[PDB]
Amino acid sequence: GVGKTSIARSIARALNREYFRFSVGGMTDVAEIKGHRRTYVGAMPGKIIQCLKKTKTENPLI
Amino acid sequence: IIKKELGLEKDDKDAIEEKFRERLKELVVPKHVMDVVDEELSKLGLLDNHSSEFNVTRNYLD
Ligand SMILES: Nc1ncnc2c1ncn2[C@@H]1O[C@H](COP(=O)(O)OP(=O)(O)O)[C@@H](O)[C@H]1O
Repeated sequence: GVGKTSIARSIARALNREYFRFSVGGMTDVAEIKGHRRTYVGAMPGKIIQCLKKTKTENPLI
Repeated sequence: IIKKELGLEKDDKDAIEEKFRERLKELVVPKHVMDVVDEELSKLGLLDNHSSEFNVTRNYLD
């Protein structure tokens, strides 16, 4: 509750690049970044892909 | 093809999902456990039906 997320949001605002945050707390399966091999039914890409998709830019603030 | 039109009914099985939803429907369920169960069911759907983690998730949900 110190504003680090707010600090990052302000930095993104100042830098003219999109903002995005990721939660890596206690995570164990790298799949959330690596998604899955996309041949198994229901496979989804990693959160970075979603961040790029929504941010609509290749130079957002991650 | 006749079945595909109606025979399949275009309805997902969701046997475990529907069973648990109806099981908890009568109960006055808190919202925290409500969202926890929703997330657990989403994870169960994301996993396969022939893996140990699937059985562990099913046991925890039971
Ligand atoms: N120096 C500051 N000036 C103004 N607001 C601040 C400051 N530091 C923190 N905040 C407040 O903190 C909130 C966001 O905190 P957050 O980034 O969630 O903390 P943490 O990074 O510890 O989780 C914002 O709504 C912001 O108003």
